[PDB]
Amino acid sequence: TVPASVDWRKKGAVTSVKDQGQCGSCWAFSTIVAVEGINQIKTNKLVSLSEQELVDCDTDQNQGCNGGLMDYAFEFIKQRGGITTEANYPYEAYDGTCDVSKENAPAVSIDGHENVPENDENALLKAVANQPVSVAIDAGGSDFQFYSEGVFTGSCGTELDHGVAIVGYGTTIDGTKYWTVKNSWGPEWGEKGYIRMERGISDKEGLCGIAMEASYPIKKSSNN
Repeated sequence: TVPASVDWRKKGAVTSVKDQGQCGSCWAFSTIVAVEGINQIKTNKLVSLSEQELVDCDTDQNQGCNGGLMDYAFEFIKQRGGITTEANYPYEAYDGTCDVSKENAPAVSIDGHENVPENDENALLKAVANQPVSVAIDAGGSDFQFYSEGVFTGSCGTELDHGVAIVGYGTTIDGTKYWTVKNSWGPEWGEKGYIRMERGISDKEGLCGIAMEASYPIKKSSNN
């Protein structure tokens, strides 16, 4: 039994829309949206977290401004005992040297992470009903890039190249199912920084491949 609709922004689990600037750190922003979300859901306190810490310190595989993957970032946060706040380690859109002093001041911890069964929007829906979910999509096309309003229905391929996060779902009055996605291109893009993408389409992969690589953090205890 999943609700007809869920809007994590309205429920108070989503921070302001950020802009990653000229640094290929979408993976870090995608990861942080999910962690900021589960944290508020568990502790009832919305805390803005550090994408910069990931860029500078999560280097085993991820490459800071040269790209990375959300799954590796969740692993990093799990292993470091947490991620520090944005205030303590602010985003400067560049490849910085890991500031150990700030990295060792975690503010929010997670127990691990798990993946949503691939190409299954129903499984994805159940996951989103619980918390914001990190997802990868093909954002390399013009239709997606110049999206401004309404429910985006295409056109986009499925070659994954951008990490974002689903912060909700619903159905417009006209009957169009959608996913509410938080992008990292500033509040100036789309609907105040978000994009409503058609949900439950005829392709198992989802629109722009949104159902191909979805994952989320795990947090059982209510403290930090």
